[PDB]
Amino acid sequence: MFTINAEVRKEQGKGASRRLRAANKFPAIIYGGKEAPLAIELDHDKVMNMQAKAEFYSEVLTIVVDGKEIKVKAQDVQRHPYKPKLQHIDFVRA
Amino acid sequence: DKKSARIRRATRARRKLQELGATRLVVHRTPRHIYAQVIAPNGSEVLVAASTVEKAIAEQLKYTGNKDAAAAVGKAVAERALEKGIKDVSFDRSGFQYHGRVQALADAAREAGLQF
Amino acid sequence: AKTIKITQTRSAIGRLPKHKATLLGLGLRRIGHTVEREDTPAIRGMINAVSFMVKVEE
Amino acid sequence: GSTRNGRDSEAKRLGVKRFGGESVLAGSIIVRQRGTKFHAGANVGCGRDHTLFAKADGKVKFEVKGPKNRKFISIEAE
Amino acid sequence: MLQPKRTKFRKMHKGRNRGLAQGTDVSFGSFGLKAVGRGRLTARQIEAARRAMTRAVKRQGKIWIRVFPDKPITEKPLAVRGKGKGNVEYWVALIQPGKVLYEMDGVPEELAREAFKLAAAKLPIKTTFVTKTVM
RNA sequence: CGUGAAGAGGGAAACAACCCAGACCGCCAGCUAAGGUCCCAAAGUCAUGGUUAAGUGGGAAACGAUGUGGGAAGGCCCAGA
RNA sequence: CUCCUCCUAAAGAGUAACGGAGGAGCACGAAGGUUGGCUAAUCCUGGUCGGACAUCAGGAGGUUAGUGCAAUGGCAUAAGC
RNA sequence: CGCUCAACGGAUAAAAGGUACUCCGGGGAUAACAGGCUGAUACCGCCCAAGAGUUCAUAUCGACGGCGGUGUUUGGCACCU
RNA sequence: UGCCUGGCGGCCGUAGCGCGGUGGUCCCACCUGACCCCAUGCCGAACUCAGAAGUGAAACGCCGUAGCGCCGAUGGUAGUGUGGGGUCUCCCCAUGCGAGAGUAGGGAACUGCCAGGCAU
Ligand SMILES: [K+]
Ligand SMILES: [K+]
Ligand SMILES: [K+]
Ligand SMILES: [K+]
Ligand SMILES: [K+]
Ligand SMILES: [K+]
Ligand SMILES: [K+]
Ligand SMILES: [K+]
Ligand SMILES: [K+]
Ligand SMILES: [K+]
Ligand SMILES: [K+]
Ligand SMILES: [K+]
Ligand SMILES: [K+]
Ligand SMILES: [K+]
Ligand SMILES: [Mg+2]
Ligand SMILES: [Mg+2]
Ligand SMILES: [Mg+2]
Ligand SMILES: [Mg+2]
Ligand SMILES: [Mg+2]
Ligand SMILES: [Mg+2]
Ligand SMILES: [Mg+2]
Ligand SMILES: [Mg+2]
Ligand SMILES: [Mg+2]
Ligand SMILES: [Mg+2]
Ligand SMILES: [Mg+2]
Ligand SMILES: [Mg+2]
Ligand SMILES: [Mg+2]
Ligand SMILES: [Mg+2]
Ligand SMILES: [Mg+2]
Ligand SMILES: [Mg+2]
Ligand SMILES: [Mg+2]
Ligand SMILES: [Mg+2]
Ligand SMILES: [Mg+2]
Ligand SMILES: [Mg+2]
Ligand SMILES: [Mg+2]
Ligand SMILES: [Mg+2]
Ligand SMILES: [Mg+2]
Ligand SMILES: [Mg+2]
Ligand SMILES: [Mg+2]
Ligand SMILES: [Mg+2]
Ligand SMILES: [Mg+2]
Ligand SMILES: [Mg+2]
Ligand SMILES: [Mg+2]
Ligand SMILES: [Mg+2]
Ligand SMILES: [Mg+2]
Ligand SMILES: [Mg+2]
Ligand SMILES: [Mg+2]
Ligand SMILES: [Mg+2]
Ligand SMILES: [Mg+2]
Ligand SMILES: [Mg+2]
Ligand SMILES: [Mg+2]
Ligand SMILES: [Mg+2]
Ligand SMILES: [Mg+2]
Ligand SMILES: [Mg+2]
Repeated sequence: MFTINAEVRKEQGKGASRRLRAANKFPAIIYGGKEAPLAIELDHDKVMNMQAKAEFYSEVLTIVVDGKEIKVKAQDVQRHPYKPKLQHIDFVRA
Repeated sequence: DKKSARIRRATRARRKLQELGATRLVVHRTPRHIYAQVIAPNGSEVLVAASTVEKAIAEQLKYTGNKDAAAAVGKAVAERALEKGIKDVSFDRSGFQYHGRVQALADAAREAGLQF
Repeated sequence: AKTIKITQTRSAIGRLPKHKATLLGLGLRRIGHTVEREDTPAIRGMINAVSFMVKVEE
Repeated sequence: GSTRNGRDSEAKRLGVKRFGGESVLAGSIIVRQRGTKFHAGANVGCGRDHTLFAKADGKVKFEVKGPKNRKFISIEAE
Repeated sequence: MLQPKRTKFRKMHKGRNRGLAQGTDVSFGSFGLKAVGRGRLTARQIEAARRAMTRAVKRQGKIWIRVFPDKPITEKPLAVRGKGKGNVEYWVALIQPGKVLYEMDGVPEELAREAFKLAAAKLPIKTTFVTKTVM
């Protein structure tokens, strides 16, 4: 039942990623299968609240990007070194 | 392993010959047969060759694995090399002792005309 | 062919030697000096090296 | 008090003297080294202190060759 | 008081302490005390905090120390002017933000929080209470 | 690496070495830099939206506290919190 | 207090301190040349005296050995035997 | 071929001390006093609370450790003379 | 033309280990003898010579198989040249360069010259 709304990233790299996290979003990547990887931006507060549930890391999530729905599983998460924040997430296509 | 031991034995002289840019006369010996190749300095092209597994050479020998066969192969490889107009090679014993069949082949090649 | 105008906007006092050499290669002599140069990747690289102290009119 | 340290030896000015692509004359030293960090390739010699030097005029070339991924220096005739 | 049983060398350059920590996850227990600040932790401090923690939990559960004081610190005695490096006097661990310093298991979370607060009161660096995460 | 030394001018109250900037001479012309625009003292008592009530601004730590502004959640609640 | 090796030394060279650590003031007519050959430590198992460790045999292992003497860089085509 | 000329670019073939009886040329390039910078040390506060206090951590002391203030001892430096 | 084998190279783990299977007409290997050429600091073990009864057992080659080794993105993170800034022991902003590790995944090599055997 986990649904996450995402945007396609229009800029990549250190500066753009830091600007995202200063604007209270964070970057993430969807890869796997035969499709090309998709780099996305997520809303930090909503996703941070969702990932508190243990089922976030075991269930099949749905990421809505540009209207299309993609079934994924959380694969890796980079956390802030000491704040309760998220830096990045890997999603693998399910 | 005997083969690995012999390859280790042969490596130093082969590397020296490659550094010198010489045309090699490489000998290979087995209990039943003996083989000779003349190899270009690049190490990957064979100019002439002769062995006891060739019918034209083996038909004139009682046994292909002795000193008489070695001498026949040496003479044949030297004659073919001279026909191609080579005349100047370096002997590569390939880790076999310079002795017996290998030496008989080398002596036959020298007598037939190869300079080494 | 196409040319661009480059003006020096800040002083050269105390800049790195490579930066002073780049200003020399652009032909810039003083604050407010404007020069006209051919638009090539080499010229663009010189501008990039000293971009904090020059301005470009295209 | 005092210290039991305080010693050192003079710097030996080792290293690469001619880099890849440089045109050299025969005899030129290409690298000074302790032992063979670099190995002698075509038209290069290895001296008694393992100095690699040009045996012909040409351009310096570095490459990695062989089963041990070793580094060789050769001279390309120009 | 932790200290290496033996070392290659007696004295170490001062160095610096930049960067973020490695070892930022609760890896052995369920709860952790994590550094938020940057600094040095002396062996005496590590041991004072360990004592405070252990007495708070009444020697129940299990406690891990994730840091070890492997850097020797020298001092020059009083009224000395040069003349060689001073004498090793104590040992420290370098701490960067994010470093998990202690972990606990086998106790309730409220008790672990209390014990860790008592411990943090012994340390020269700001800290925060963390819990194990599944990923 | 930069400046002083061997470098004046403007700023940082005053302050070789910081910031801006390199004084050939004259002008009772003009534009700017750093830094500034209530009076001393040249220029906004300028405009719009907020925050602070401590003269904080205009000296400092672990740590303490219903100071006050903002944000995302959570528990209970007209079946009465 | 001269000489050698490492680090400091900021991935070319060089780079200071009464900075951090170690060595030299020789040895060898073979321990030098060359040709031919060869490959280590350690452990396990079995075996007279013989035992934790002698020599023998097999296996594992793969240079964890070796290098006339410090340390570094090298060394199987061995520079090791 | 002859030098531990080892103070190792080697003053001579050949060399130790005292001066409070002292003297000259110099230096605040360099010590002793006082100032300055610093604040390890010193002194004075504070935080946590093991415990002592019949019970009771906080009447009164406060162990293991943590954070500051002063310029105030012992010192460091060598900036002024 | 294809298959198999031997020799010399290119390349230097996507190519190496392990595990399982498989090959003897030829080739290779083990193999059979040794008075002799030659040899053992003893030993025909090795080296060497003279051979061809036997066997593919070992070795070797080939085939299969991810249990390993090995290779390996995208994204993010670390660092950093230049310019600017802060609460300056450490960091942030603009711009440029951008890892290592880890993840998805790949992966049981490919190839040149000459010679021989078989089929064709
Ligand atoms: K100047
Ligand atoms: K005030
Ligand atoms: K109130
Ligand atoms: K260095
Ligand atoms: K010898
Ligand atoms: K002297
Ligand atoms: K005297
Ligand atoms: K006297
Ligand atoms: K103080
Ligand atoms: K002070
Ligand atoms: K106080
Ligand atoms: K009481
Ligand atoms: K005086
Ligand atoms: K493989
Ligand atoms: Mg940046
Ligand atoms: Mg300036
Ligand atoms: Mg050195
Ligand atoms: Mg450093
Ligand atoms: Mg580190
Ligand atoms: Mg002067
Ligand atoms: Mg000035
Ligand atoms: Mg001034
Ligand atoms: Mg001021
Ligand atoms: Mg003034
Ligand atoms: Mg104006
Ligand atoms: Mg006015
Ligand atoms: Mg107004
Ligand atoms: Mg004030
Ligand atoms: Mg260097
Ligand atoms: Mg450098
Ligand atoms: Mg210098
Ligand atoms: Mg100097
Ligand atoms: Mg020195
Ligand atoms: Mg000594
Ligand atoms: Mg040899
Ligand atoms: Mg001298
Ligand atoms: Mg008297
Ligand atoms: Mg006098
Ligand atoms: Mg004077
Ligand atoms: Mg002075
Ligand atoms: Mg005194
Ligand atoms: Mg004084
Ligand atoms: Mg009290
Ligand atoms: Mg106390
Ligand atoms: Mg005073
Ligand atoms: Mg004083
Ligand atoms: Mg001084
Ligand atoms: Mg004075
Ligand atoms: Mg004065
Ligand atoms: Mg035999
Ligand atoms: Mg078999
Ligand atoms: Mg990347
Ligand atoms: Mg990578
Ligand atoms: Mg295989």
